[PDB]
Amino acid sequence: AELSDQEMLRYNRQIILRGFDFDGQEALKDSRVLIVGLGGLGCAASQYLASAGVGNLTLLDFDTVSLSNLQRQTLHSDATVGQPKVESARDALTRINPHIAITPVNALLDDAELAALIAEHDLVLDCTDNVAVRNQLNAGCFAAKVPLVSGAAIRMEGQITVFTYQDGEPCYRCLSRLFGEAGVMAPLIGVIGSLQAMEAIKMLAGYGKPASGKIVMYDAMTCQFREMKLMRNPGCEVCG
Amino acid sequence: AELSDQEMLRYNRQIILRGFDFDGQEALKDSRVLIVGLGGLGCAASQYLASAGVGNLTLLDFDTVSLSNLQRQTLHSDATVGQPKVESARDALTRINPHIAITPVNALLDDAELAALIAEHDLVLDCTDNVAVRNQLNAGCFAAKVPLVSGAAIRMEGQITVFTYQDGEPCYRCLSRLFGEAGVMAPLIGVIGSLQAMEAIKMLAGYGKPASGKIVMYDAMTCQFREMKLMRNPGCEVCG
Amino acid sequence: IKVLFFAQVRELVGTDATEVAADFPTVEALRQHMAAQSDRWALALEDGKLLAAVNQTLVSFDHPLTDGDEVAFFPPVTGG
Amino acid sequence: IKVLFFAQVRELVGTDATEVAADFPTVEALRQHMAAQSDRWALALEDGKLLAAVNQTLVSFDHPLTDGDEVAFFPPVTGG
Ligand SMILES: *O=P([O])([O])O[C][C]1O[C](N2[C]=NC3=C2N=[C]N=C3[N])[C]([O])[C]1[O]
Ligand SMILES: *O=P([O])([O])O[C][C]1O[C](N2[C]=NC3=C2N=[C]N=C3[N])[C]([O])[C]1[O]
Ligand SMILES: [Zn+2]
Ligand SMILES: [Zn+2]
Repeated sequence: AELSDQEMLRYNRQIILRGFDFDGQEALKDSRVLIVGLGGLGCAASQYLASAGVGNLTLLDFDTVSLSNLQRQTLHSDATVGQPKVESARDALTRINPHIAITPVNALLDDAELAALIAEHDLVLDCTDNVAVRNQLNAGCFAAKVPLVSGAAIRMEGQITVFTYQDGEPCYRCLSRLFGEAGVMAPLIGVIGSLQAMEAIKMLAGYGKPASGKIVMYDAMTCQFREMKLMRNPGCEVCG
Repeated sequence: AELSDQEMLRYNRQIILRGFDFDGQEALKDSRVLIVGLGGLGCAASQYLASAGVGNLTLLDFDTVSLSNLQRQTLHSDATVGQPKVESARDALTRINPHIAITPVNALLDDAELAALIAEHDLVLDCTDNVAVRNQLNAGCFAAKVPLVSGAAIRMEGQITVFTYQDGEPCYRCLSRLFGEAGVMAPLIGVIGSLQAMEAIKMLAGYGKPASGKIVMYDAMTCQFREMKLMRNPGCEVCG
Repeated sequence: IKVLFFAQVRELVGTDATEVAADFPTVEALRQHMAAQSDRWALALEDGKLLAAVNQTLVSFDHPLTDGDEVAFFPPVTGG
Repeated sequence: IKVLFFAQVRELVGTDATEVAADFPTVEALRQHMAAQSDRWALALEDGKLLAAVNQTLVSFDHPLTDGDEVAFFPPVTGG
């Protein structure tokens, strides 16, 4: 990728980070990231993926904006209540950064469709709210070897993992096999969504070390952060 | 405070959190928070303080929006370049939540002025970028016993501390005495700003335990979080 | 045995930790035990709605324990 | 002595940690030593642009150390 003059100025604060530089910025500009769920996590994460300069974002969600979302999904607004979340998000995102290409997909996709879609991106952010789609995303990501930056939040608890799908690395089912409305505090989504954006950028640009092989757990109630190591399960249905 | 019907719906996901409830929501609605710095941290934090329903926010910054800010200060936009950050932020914030009162102050205040201003709020967020104003804020907060939620970010490193100014608790000078352009990755501000919003809400509503007596340090490069305990310095100029 | 409780588990059972004695074989043995202490306990440590790490590493409800073993119970999270 | 290095300190000196020997009295004695290893080291551990914790607690450059002491060097941060 090449950056225009206006881009270099906009992205100056990233460009001058040591091992990031123009190349890292260019890498973001050339990336295609798929963000699944433009709810709380998605809004929080996409806003910075956008601002940061990730050049192509595909926004995938089947749902519309509701009034209750506005407590935390800050890309959306009262004026966008009733609109497809991907559209309200796209409109907000294009204002955060008009240099990026944003493709909204208002649909609930099947596995065949996710396979195509996942393969077409460099990285997927899982910002959904149910294990079914999370497992679907993990399955497609594993198959195609497309890194998945997985975030979750409910109540006062958040978590993040990066799945890079290397040999010997656990997948998301390695985790989800270990288990089988609720409220959610607004800023929690900000923390975890921003962490997703961060890990995504780091992966896309090969900058620093991804949070793979661990669950980073944020206990907002006590402001503590625990990192539990995640091991591959021999008989994981997906990666076993 | 009393919440309208439309408010209860908007804030439902917080209201149904266990020890939060209507009272906690009402507490936010009745709060007056002063956010100093509507740059990266300020944008990230105010957006969720706003969305979350903190009823009165005073935004204080002397600076205008520049193009370089847009890489991370997502409340601002190309269309607001040249405007006072507090104005661009207020306009964005009012759209995030039109139920809250937002008071922009485009000024660089002196100590006499901060004293009045700090005293008039329940809580201050320090989202500045220089130790001079941070110390000023700490001084005024200590004097008035108004909790200060202090965030900092540069490069790939962020930090947060809550100063509640209780007997025996260290103040910010306890920390700043231990020490005496650079880039900054966009999402870093999101993480720390959202953590500020979180700790602020927690303080305002008496919910959970504040991150006082420690520096929470986030190393984005490695996605690690270290919490170093902060002790009061006997001869701290301010709290000694 | 440092058994630690995090987030909602902690909030439900009212303790961040309980130094217990090393009388437990595993993790699904512990959970059972601790769940039987009260409904609050049962809900908090309810199978399916729980995750367990042994010594900073996440394990299935069959990993085993020993004196000097730290065990952490905390919720999985699939919302977002 | 686990001396750990975080964030920019680590990035500058290229190691997350160096198990060293307990031959240091304090913190400002260590810093000096380690800073003299190279300009990279000096910049990273440059006085004024550094913070130190001894055993998970932040200290001034005069706290003292001992075998079993973990020492962490990392940058303060005032930007935002
Ligand atoms: O956690 P939130 O409810 O704030 O956001 C989750 C977001 O994810 C969407 N989602 C769930 N399942 C999906 C999906 N989007 C696209 N495909 C599938 N299968 C949900 O609508 C939310 O906005
Ligand atoms: O760190 P950023 O540069 O992204 O944001 C800091 C923000 O703080 C403002 N600031 C510095 N000093 C201030 C102040 N605002 C109000 N009063 C004082 N003394 C700066 O302009 C930034 O926008
Ligand atoms: Zn697996
Ligand atoms: Zn002090």
